Amino acid sequence: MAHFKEYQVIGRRLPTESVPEPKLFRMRIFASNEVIAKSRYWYFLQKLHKVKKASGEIVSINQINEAHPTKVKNFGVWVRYDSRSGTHNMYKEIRDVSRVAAVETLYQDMAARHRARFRSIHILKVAEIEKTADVKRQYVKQFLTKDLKFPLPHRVQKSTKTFSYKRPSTFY
Amino acid sequence: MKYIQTEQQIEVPEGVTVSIKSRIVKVVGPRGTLTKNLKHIDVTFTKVNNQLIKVAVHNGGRKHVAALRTVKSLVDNMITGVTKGYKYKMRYVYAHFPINVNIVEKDGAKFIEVRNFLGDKKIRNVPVRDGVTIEFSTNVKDEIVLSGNSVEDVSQNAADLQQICRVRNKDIRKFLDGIYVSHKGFITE
Amino acid sequence: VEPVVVIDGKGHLVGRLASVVAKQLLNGQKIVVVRAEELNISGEFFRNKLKYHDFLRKATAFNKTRGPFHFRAPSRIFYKALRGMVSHKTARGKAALERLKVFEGIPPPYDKKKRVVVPQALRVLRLKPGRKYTTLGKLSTSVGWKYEDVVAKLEAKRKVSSAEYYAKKRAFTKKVASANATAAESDVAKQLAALGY
Amino acid sequence: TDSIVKASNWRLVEVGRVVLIKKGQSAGKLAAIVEIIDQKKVLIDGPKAGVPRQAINLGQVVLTPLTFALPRGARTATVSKKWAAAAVCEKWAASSWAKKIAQRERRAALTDFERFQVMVLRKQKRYTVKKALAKA
Amino acid sequence: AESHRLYVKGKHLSYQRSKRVNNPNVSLIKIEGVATPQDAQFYLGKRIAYVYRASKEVRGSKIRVMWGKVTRTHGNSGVVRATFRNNLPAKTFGASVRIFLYPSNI
RNA sequence: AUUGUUGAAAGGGAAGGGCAUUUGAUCAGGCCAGCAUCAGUUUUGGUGGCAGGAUAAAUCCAUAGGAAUGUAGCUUG
RNA sequence: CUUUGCUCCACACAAUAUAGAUGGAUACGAAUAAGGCGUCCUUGUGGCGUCGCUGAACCAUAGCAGGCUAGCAACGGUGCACUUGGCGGAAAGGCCUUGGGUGCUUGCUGGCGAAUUGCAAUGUCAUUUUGCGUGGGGAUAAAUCAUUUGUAUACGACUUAG
Ligand SMILES: [Mg+2]
Ligand SMILES: [Mg+2]
Ligand SMILES: [Mg+2]
Repeated sequence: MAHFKEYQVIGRRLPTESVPEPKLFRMRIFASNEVIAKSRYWYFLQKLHKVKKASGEIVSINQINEAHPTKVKNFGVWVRYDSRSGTHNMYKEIRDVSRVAAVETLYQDMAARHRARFRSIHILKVAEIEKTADVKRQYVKQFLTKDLKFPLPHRVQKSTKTFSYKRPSTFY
Repeated sequence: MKYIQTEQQIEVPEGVTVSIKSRIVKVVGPRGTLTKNLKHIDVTFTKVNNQLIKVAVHNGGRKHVAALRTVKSLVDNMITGVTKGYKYKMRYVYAHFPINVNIVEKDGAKFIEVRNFLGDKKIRNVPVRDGVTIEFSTNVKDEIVLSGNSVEDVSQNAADLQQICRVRNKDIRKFLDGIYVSHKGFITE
Repeated sequence: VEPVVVIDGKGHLVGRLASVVAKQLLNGQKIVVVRAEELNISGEFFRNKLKYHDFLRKATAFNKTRGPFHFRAPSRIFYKALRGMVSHKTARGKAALERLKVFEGIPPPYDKKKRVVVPQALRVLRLKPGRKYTTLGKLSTSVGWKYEDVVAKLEAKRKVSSAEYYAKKRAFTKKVASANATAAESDVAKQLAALGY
Repeated sequence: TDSIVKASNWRLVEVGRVVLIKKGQSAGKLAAIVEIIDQKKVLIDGPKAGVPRQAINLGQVVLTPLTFALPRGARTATVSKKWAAAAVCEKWAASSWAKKIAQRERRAALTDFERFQVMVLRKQKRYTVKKALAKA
Repeated sequence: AESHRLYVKGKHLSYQRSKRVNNPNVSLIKIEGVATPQDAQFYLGKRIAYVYRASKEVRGSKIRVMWGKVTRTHGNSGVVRATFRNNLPAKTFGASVRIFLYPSNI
């Protein structure tokens, strides 16, 4: 995809004479633009309800910004995806400052570790884990210890020139 | 998963003095001195006090972190060796032909010579690594005792001796002859 | 910038160094590489030995003098890597390779000249720490190079002479840096500090 | 006698560590680390310099030797209060690192006439220095 | 002084080209000290000379010149394109050229 | 066609050809450039005014409630 | 030992033609989960201090492409030729050093010159190779064919002798 935005998309079946005010359905959709967000909205509505873009209408599309975009949060993320063989559910945890940053990481991860492309993935739910006891993954838990410090050994400074007149130091 | 920090402790006892610089460890105790190059591993040693060295890995994978406890053991064994020392005992085993072991010199070298192994006319020779000390116990029949500061030198020298007496072209379940390690331990207990 | 550049091969990766040298020569810069025996290759020794053996298998079946020729010396292994990154059958490529010299150790006249490094090819800046690597002198010896010990003897001698040179310059650099410090707190020095000097 | 292990005396990514931003639109400015996101990302904030509170890849930053006391996840006003109390700006300006950055900037700014004046002054300083090396 | 130079040093690297077709009508020049297209913008329009020597004196000299101008930047690393009144000969790949400071906009 | 001599030139497992220019030789009938102000096409910068959205979200300020990776204080060891 | 042939050096004068001068290739070694420099002392895998975060440096750099002159202050810097002693064999063919000589000095202060190349044109300052002529030194052979040998041989070649 790209750098993600999150969108509220609200749709409905078109009014009939019989049903003049159909029920409104809402989704939160992560997508890089509105055009893709609308496409995903129909993609999912058609899996759930008897409706399709032809027989329906988008009533609203609104970007949802992060409430506190410089608070560090621990997100739980539930995912469905297709392997080569089958289909699997997965819970992963991601530490970031926004839902949109968490999802970018999620998508990059699933690509790295499971070779799952965007087309193969459904984000079922994304939710801030309110309490540190409820974090279930060691790879997140280790960033939640008291007075966390750590060095960055073996620093490599990128050179502008091809030649250097002294051997470099990797100190920091 | 890369672990942010893993850490082991090395307990230095009273008599011994550990110097470490660019991962070249010198230990010095009553029984003498051992050194060990560890430049093949990225670890960080740190002195808590005179009685405690910490060794740590930062941002390490599973394989890297496995090395850390190895490093602890290798340095701990250096310390054990230069206080308590190491002493491996080996028994001779034979149905018929008495294995005949004794120390010789080939140009001021030192060599464990093994004669009559399964009645062989071949004379087997095993160098004595520097810093290992051989002695034949009197109380126990057919027992050689290797001993030294360095467990790596001691233990390898015993293996050198165990292996020279391997039996060929025979069923080794029956032909159990050999010189086997019976006891690994310390000099002072 | 310099009319000749002398690269100390030590601690550099064969391919990454080759790629930079090749480009420099094609752009008309004379280069000299020294200490080709101290050059590294990523991958454990055994792997790199196996690769060299695969290369030794290749020969013109009907007459082995028709090549390929399997040079064993460190300098010539480096030269092979380079020759492959230059269009060496053209006149432009022949000209480019005339602008290059490679040596084991640091012979005269280059023993008394500044040696640069190439950070984009340094092993210590490029390999992930923990990854295993070959040193090219060891590799060369294993596949039939005969002068590892001679180069080592000659390099030990050069480094004795070089350490004495350095000890003298380090002494003269004190006298200078001392005399520059007394020059501070003069009007001229304070004026210079205004203008960034 | 005494054991003697060395050290390796690293700058630590920690809350309160001051950093010099190297890449981007805040490049050259200082900022404190406020929280650690993961091994590569941290939340920084540079109220004094006008670095906005932000998550940043540690690759875009250089850890400095300066650190000051700061609670984890302190908001910008708190960062700003503790920064000025701790005198982080002046501690930085006293460093050889900061002075070199300044010098490089000063030399870059020189007029052609100023470059000429510099040559004339260096010739003067050289005269007296080389006279002193002759005696001693 | 020791120095008398009022030009920047460059090297003729290549003709403009794809993988397997060159275009001698445009040359590529690496200017010393220019590492980005932003910096290279300064040199656009500046006159370039390739100076070279010949055996036969013509019009009271044995030095000859091919004049060109820098036209636009090339790539991300401060190489520039240049065009000469007559195209530079291919023998000069690797040769030095002189980028003058005129026509000036300082 | 093929050959001799002379002259000129090139030649690391063919030669020859295309585009381009260097060099040499040769040759017929204004030639080659620089700056300014414009026009056509285009490329790359600087900078100004506006509109929208949760009339951005935030930061910030005020206020109510909360807890912990629990600050002060306190109590033990 | 006669076309005065050969060679080296200095100096002109021609040609030659450049894979590409245009202030300076500016010398520790080793490590990189570590080092450099300074300093102190019990000289150590020592204590203390300091540096890095690139050479964006350092050195050089003003004068008719750099003229002609007068002073001041230092006795320093630097070029050239000549000397002293030493070190360098990896491809040393270079590094260092003594001494005096002779220039120059922009460390500081003066005087005179520069125009018309006409508003730019490389606007010619480098480096090879070879010839040729002057002066000064220096040296005074071989190989091949033909003959001959048979340890050699298709022919060349090889190995012998004169
Ligand atoms: Mg059998
Ligand atoms: Mg062979
Ligand atoms: Mg226009």
